[PDB]
Amino acid sequence: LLKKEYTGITYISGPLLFVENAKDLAYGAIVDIKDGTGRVRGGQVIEVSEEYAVIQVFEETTGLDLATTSVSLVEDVARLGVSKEMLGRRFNGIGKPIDGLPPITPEKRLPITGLPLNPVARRKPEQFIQTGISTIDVMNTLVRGQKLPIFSGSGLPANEIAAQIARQATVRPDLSGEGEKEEPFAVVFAAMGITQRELSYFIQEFERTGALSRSVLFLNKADDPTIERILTPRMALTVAEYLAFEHDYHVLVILTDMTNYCEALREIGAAREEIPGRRGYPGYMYTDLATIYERAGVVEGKKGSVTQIPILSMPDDDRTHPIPDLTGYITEGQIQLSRELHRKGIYPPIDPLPSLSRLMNNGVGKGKTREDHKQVSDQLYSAYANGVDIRKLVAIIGEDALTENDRRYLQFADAFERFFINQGQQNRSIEESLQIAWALLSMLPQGELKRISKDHIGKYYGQKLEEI
Amino acid sequence: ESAGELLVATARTQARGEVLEEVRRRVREALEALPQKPEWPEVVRKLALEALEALPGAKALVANPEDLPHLEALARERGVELQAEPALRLGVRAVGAEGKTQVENSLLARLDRAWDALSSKVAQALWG
Amino acid sequence: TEALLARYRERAEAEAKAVREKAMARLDEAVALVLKEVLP
Amino acid sequence: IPGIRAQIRFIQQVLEQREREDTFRLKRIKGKIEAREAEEE
Amino acid sequence: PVQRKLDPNTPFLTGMRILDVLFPVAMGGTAAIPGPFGAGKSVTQQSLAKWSNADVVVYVGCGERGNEMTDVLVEFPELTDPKTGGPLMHRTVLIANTSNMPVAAREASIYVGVTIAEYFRDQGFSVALMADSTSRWAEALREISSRLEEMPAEEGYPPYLAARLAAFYERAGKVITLGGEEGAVTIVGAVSP
Amino acid sequence: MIQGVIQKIAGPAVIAKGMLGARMYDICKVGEGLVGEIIRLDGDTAFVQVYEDTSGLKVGEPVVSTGLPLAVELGPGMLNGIYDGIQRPLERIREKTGIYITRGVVVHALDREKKWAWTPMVKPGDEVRGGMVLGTVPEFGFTHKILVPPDVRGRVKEVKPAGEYTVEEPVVVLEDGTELKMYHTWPVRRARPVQRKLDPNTPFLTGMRILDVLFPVAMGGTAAIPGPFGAGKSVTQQSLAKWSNADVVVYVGCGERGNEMTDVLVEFPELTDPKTGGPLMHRTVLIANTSNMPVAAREASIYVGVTIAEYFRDQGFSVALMADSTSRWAEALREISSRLEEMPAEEGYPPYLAARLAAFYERAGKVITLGGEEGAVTIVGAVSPPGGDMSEPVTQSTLRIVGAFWRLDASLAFRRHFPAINWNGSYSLFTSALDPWYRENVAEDYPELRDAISELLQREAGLQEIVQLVGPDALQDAERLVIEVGRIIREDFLQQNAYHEVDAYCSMKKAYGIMKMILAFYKEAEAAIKRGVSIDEILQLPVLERIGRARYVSEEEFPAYFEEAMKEIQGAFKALA
Ligand SMILES: Nc1ncnc2c1ncn2[C@@H]1O[C@H](COP(=O)(O)OP(=O)(O)OP(=O)(O)O)[C@@H](O)[C@H]1O
Ligand SMILES: [Mg+2]
Repeated sequence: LLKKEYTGITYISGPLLFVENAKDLAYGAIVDIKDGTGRVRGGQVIEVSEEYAVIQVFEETTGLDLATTSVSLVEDVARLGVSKEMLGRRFNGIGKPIDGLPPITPEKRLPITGLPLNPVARRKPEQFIQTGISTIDVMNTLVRGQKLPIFSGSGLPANEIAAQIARQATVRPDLSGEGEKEEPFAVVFAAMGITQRELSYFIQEFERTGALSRSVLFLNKADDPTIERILTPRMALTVAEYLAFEHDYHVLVILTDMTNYCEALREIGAAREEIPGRRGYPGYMYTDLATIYERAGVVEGKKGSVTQIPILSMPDDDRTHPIPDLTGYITEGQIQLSRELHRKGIYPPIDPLPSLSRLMNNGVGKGKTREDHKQVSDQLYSAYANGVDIRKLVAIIGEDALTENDRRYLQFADAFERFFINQGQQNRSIEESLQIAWALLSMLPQGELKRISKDHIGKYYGQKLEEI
Repeated sequence: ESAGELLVATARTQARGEVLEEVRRRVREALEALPQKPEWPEVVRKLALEALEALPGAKALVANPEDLPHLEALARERGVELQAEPALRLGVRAVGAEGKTQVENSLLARLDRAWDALSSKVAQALWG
Repeated sequence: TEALLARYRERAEAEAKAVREKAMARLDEAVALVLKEVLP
Repeated sequence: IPGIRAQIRFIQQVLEQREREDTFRLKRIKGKIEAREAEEE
Repeated sequence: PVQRKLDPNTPFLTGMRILDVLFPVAMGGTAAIPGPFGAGKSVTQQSLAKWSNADVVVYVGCGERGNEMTDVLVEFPELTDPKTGGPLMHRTVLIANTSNMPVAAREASIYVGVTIAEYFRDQGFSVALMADSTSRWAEALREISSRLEEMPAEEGYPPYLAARLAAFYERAGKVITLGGEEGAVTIVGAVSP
Repeated sequence: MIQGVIQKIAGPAVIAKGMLGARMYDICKVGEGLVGEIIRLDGDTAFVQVYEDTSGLKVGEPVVSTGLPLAVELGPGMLNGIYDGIQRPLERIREKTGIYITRGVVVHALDREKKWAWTPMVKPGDEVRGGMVLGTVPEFGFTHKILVPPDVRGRVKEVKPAGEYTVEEPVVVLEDGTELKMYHTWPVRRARPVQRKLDPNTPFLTGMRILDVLFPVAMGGTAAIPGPFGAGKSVTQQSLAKWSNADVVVYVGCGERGNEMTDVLVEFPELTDPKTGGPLMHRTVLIANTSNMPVAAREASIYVGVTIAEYFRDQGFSVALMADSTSRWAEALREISSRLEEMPAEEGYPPYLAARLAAFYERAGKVITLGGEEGAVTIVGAVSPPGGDMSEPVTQSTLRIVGAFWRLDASLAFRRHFPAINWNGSYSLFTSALDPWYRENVAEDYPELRDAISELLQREAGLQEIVQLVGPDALQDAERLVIEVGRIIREDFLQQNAYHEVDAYCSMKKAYGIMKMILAFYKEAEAAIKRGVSIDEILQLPVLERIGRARYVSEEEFPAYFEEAMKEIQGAFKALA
């Protein structure tokens, strides 16, 4: 094709510049800015009019001038270019390779914003995922096609939990009873605002256990331009959905820090001078977050699936901050970390009381897992709640007033936080997690387990202490 | 264990990249030999016609001084000013009426634009 | 048994040379095909 | 003490939001008066 | 238009003990259910749509998740209508406009739902209208106003939001239709502060 | 050369007409010529932000654009010097103008009159790439290497012979006509290119036992400290500068108050380099800004300092960079943002404060230079929020990207405990990466000893309620033993005198020996308690004096003392029976 250059530059200030004679530029197009020194920047058309078209520069505008600068059109819609050979590679936030390997050959080029999924074409998520963590596997079961963010703090180890989930994720098709062949499992890992230390830790974690073979990495650093932070989740989700819905893959998408993405969005919106929100964030933040989160799910008639585990840090542990508050309004639950358990040295420090999985009811039961899953989940939740109530009662009126049941529940809660949650680096299976759950459920009398049915009692109520 | 698999994968990737770059270099060198062909005036006139079609109302057309006599006849029929430029090799550029919009039509630019689209075809031709 | 990487290195060399030889068969055809598309 | 701290932070957030809204309205009126004085020619 | 508006004197049985006992709502009344995320607005509205004594149910997914609409589409044809034999999905009309769908269509979704409810009331039935989230409609209004560069009132919302909400909620009530028979519309709207 | 005239003056903002073709962020001379910066272009009009006072200017005065953005001069002559925020030597300014800094004065960062002993290391016809070494110049005991600018390629045509030359002498001429001098310019807002960035697997030895053991920082890492009054921050910083691994130290003031800056300026010249007899200033660069200096200098001082550090590590050294108060720099950034009428994000700060902080802090690291040699930058930036609240946005943004946090506390200094780092609040994230290095170079059991010491301190801190309610004498034998072991740890391992001749610096071996001695004594005391010995008898043993005097023992004579103390520890318990 041919090349068009626009040199009618009229006004440059901050991150914006105006081109006056560019009626041919479509809204939202991607352009290339070239200065007198030969350096080429990137830009996006955020507004087009007869008088001029407003272009937002990706990088800084240093070195631009009204005499020699020229603007050229790249493409009307932002296309990435994807192929099945991207597995095992390592790209930055913009999609260029960063591992030193030569560029890939694109099988197809797709828009990065994607399209909304027709609700008629969707289907209900039904199959569980074994994350290898007892608290997640038993009480907050993760289902294929779910968005399950993890809420963390400043010093809490979110990265370690994310890496552990990536390493230990399995589908367990044999438990489904159908005995079909194992489907391919892939991990798309998008990183935003990541320092060198975190990047090195992630690279070493992926290379140590060989998990990089079935994984694609989108790693955007902290010193990278701001706009690259915006595009990284869209590139990652485009690749994930392409693989899932054109190669029957089961894809797990992990986003390292949505707080950095929200900060970049706020900075860009302030640069464009939109209507402010609750804490300076743009008013359309909910829509922007939805356009990323809603891309996960399962589609009728296809075997692929997309699962998302966003990671974010709550500022000052404030659950009412706009970022976690708006994130919760979209996803199907949340996993919350506890600083008290971190001070106790528990790992992973997941607090089960404020955690919830909305799709757990459909992804567990007979055929999917062992048929006692829901009952034992309810029983452990009730017992832990009673233990916490006893703990709070002790901290006011003393230990003297405890009944034998109360102290039994107290010691059960202590053993629970010492064994069930504090698993360290164990890759506990669903069978092992259920065995441990039954083992400490035997600590209570048979008549005290009101939620569990009589069929499972005796069948599994072996009154056995923990073997670990 | 996975180290050997990664090594063979990167060996195959490097081989594919090297052969694709070899094809690209051969094509680029072949394009450099186009002006020596007898069809050079015809193809450059066609490129100038395409550029002028893509830019309605162009006030001028610029090209190579060697190629200027070739497009002199086309300049008269199209009724626009023409001028020479030594740096504009293997191409022709159209200048808009206001002088702020430019439309460029050159072999190297077309190759750079279409290489990404044609890479898949080249790969499937080389490896079946 | 730490010297098992030699087999993989030899396989990598052999497969690289095999890919080169296989792709060398249609080099001129590929060049002509892409030149036909690039040209008007 | 924690209840008082929560009330204090809530009040601070409310005041900051009101200040930001006032600043945005000031910028809006400045922009619109500039637009009027520019388009009046 | 309607002939006349009557006074509500019969309860809207939601099928839930606490709502039906402590805080009942009469046929033709309006109720609001605000709460933070995870409180259970959608589950409560689905339970209302599955067990209420309304002849026709209109469900409006104004800017909410698509999985919740998929769950309805999958499950409702299996259940049975309590008031009359046959699958429940023949009782329900769905207006689906998910979060990732265009923002400006949420207001149209709300108005289309309320108009369909009014029509089915005019046929003489007792219709229940459920709005999944009106906060998304308010956000769409705010965005459209911000494009117009109008003066915000507070938190960026347009000054006429209250008038729009009042006009939307006033459409409910037990009325005498122009055909000379009784019908009613009940509106239950969720808010997400 | 773009030239224009003043069209409109309003405060520090100057509008110039006829400036078509001016680049976006060039530096301009406004007036007869005050230094400014283009921030906006519109037709033939350019907006200039003048750094200094604009009173007295008139419409129609010339405006000249230099055609380059803000940049620093990198070359010999920077050591032992003091600069302002935009690299203007203060000594020559004082010589020229007196005690005041008159506006419009111009001086050169590098002295153009001094002569240096050139020593070529390249030959004619040799290809040269960006970052290669061209020669050698001695400077206060350092081997200052003249480096090719990173964006220069070519081959050498001629090279001057060894002799005396100034920094403006074109020592090497390339075959394309390019002339290479002893110095070059680099924009302060662009990071210098590197071949590769290495992983943090080597430690940054501070010389303080608490920082070197409990909260380590890797070579090329980032650390942050509070700055409360009365906590002895200045002496800690001076000890760090004296006893660090870094060959070159860069100090940035960035807008501190006048008297504190005066103290810093009068204290370093009196410091002595531990490695020689000369003062420490021969390997130190000072950047000083008072709170009444122009805001642009205060904002650009951080970038100037980090760029100088990047250049010095590109020469192949290890550099420690200390930002004195990033809160003042954040305040200056907020003021500049408010000058542009930008929308504040939270508590008045601009929405891009976190991005700027990350861009500054991410220049640190250990990298392979373009010349193939190893270098690193370690950044220790202090934050001093007003009121000491840690919820202030600058502190929150800083704690999300730093690798270490050494919480200085005034309470510890009040009870005469130094260097007064609170071990309850401090933390570090470089332990896991540094464990193999500790195993290789210190001892195979070093992580176990460190974890044991940390656990003992944690247990001691856990009992503080009871010892405060009922007193120490009401406890059992184990509790009293724990309290006394914690007291011994605090008084003999964490504590350190900076002014002491031999106690000022501690190697890893001495700290390991002290920790092992303390743990062995704790084990012996617990065994004696288990054997029915009274706590008072244990608290009166004579080997405790040997343990207490361990930190005052010379480094070379330490192993014999450690062996004798280890023998006495086992002798004192078993022989008494
Ligand atoms: N009556 C109920 N019985 C059992 N579980 C319930 C009930 N109501 C709510 N829940 C639980 O609460 C979860 C959250 O409910 P729901 O999704 O309806 O909340 P919401 O207020 O609509 O949320 P959002 O703000 O995210 O749209 C459900 O997935 C379910 O597990
Ligand atoms: Mg809901």
